[PDB]
Amino acid sequence: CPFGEVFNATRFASVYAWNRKRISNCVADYSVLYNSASFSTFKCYGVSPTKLNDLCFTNVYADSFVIRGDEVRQIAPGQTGKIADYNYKLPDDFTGCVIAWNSNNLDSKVGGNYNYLYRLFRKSNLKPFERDISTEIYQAGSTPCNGVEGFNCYFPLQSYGFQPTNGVGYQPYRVVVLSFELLHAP
Amino acid sequence: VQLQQSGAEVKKPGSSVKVSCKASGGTFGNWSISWVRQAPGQGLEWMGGIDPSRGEATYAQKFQGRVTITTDESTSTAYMELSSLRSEDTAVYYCARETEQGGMDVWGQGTTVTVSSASTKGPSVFPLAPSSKSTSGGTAALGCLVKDYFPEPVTVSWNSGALTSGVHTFPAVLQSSGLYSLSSVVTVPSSSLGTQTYICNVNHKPSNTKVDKKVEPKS
Amino acid sequence: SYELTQPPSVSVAPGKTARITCGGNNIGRKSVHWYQQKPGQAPVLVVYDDSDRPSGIPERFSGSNSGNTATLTISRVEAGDEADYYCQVYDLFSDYVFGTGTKVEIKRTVAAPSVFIFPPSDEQLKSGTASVVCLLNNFYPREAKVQWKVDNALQSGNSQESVTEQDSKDSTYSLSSTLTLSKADYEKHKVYACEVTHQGLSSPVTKSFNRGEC
Repeated sequence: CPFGEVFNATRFASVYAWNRKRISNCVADYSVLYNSASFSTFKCYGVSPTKLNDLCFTNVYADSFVIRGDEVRQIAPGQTGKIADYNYKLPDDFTGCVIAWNSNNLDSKVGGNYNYLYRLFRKSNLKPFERDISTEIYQAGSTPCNGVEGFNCYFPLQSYGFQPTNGVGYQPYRVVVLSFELLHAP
Repeated sequence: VQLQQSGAEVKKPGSSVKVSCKASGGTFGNWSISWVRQAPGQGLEWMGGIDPSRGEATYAQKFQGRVTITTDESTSTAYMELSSLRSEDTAVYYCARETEQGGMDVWGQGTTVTVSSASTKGPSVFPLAPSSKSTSGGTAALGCLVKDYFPEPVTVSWNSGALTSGVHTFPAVLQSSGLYSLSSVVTVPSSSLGTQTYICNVNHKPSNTKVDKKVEPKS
Repeated sequence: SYELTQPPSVSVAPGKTARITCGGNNIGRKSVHWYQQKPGQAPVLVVYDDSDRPSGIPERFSGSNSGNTATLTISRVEAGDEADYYCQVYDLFSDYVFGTGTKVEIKRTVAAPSVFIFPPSDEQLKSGTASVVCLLNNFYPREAKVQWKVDNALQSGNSQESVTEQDSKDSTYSLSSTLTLSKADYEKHKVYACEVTHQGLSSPVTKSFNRGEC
């Protein structure tokens, strides 16, 4: 219900270190948002989507981050891939909405924008809504690394190459996930 | 900036084909590459693409698992390999440059891939002789039937290019035998039929078959 | 989005304005592209990013995109515009999607075909097969029915048809139908006939020959 500078924010987080905003109870209207041509996608799960809000809910969480265009499809219940496995995981029973839009004009630079990162290697998948910003060296072989990076001992985060002349599938997209909490104590 | 594709290919069911796309802009630069195909009489179908400087390719859902797309850095050349070929992979295959806004910009010239168990065969050329019981308007029709060749491209001219006005050369049909067939016809003044010579020049480059067939009234 | 729907064809008189629509849920959120394609050629981009024209594309091509429909508008249509047109988007879940394609034809007054039937050649019969060809020359519109009869027996399933592109001078079509049969069957029958139905023929025209009687 102050969805203003969630979407407006000049500044968005890497997906591995995704941001979170807590939004409790006030006046929240989905009549313009849902139909805006300014978003490339906006899809709701567990909600009556094109029947919009007659929901009520106790808290709403807004998670925001940047990924590559062809990875937006991983921000959905039951998906797999580096992003859904190692970076941002939605639960199967997810209840909420996924909003994304092309941010090539903000987030890609002529030399490449190496500020946005994602986790490439992880010992196991994340549980739903977990956020892992650890940077232990990834042991890819059977020999321990002891914090060196040589061969089979990899820094776990990789940078996107965001480069403005690439096709739209390789371009950066800003994502906002709205989770509708509810629980049993309103 | 411009895109040169490799030449036509004929493949048997089950085999594989590797098609190349060489950029004339010298180097691939900072732009993405898509591969698109189009079966005879059908629409355009994205198969996949790659960022040549990123080295990881992505593929349409169908095709996933039997298409491989790669790029040759030093030669400025992209490749699309399709395996376990089947008849319905008969198509023209295009490479194209992806645009910044979500489209495709520069297209290669296309590479025809025919998938069939048939063997290379030149056509035989039969006359479609002008009717003797013929026709008012003063107009007669004659032509040539270019029957059962493989594979596809046949060209046909009349009188070595001197006759073009009334000419209709029909698109080929594929017969259930697996061989193609085409006709070419022309309307002419029925006055001219005993004096003017009409010759259809047929070229089937895949079999090195050229035929000049005189078409005249029958006995 | 995911699927893009186009009418199979639009038919427009010369100098009038052709409108080719392209439907897709929320297509207004996507960046629509339009391609022109002529036979044997690669697609040519004619409108990009909903409404922009590449250098060298005529003024007469315009695009729009709003809500659930995108549209290519071709003003003052001329024969050079006869082609297939494809709309296209990038969808985040389906990747690059093309519409099914719209054929633009130039509208014209009704013209009945001239019909010609060709017997098999003596040369071809030697090899064991007989092809009988029926030619429908320079007609409009494209829809036409060709029915083959052999000693009054309707032939069903043993012919193949082929049609030319619309002619760029007179806006007509031409069509050939080839009837295949074995030499043994050919030479068991006498009367070979091609019956043509077309708007602009008040009743069907039949061309026929008798085998051996020329």
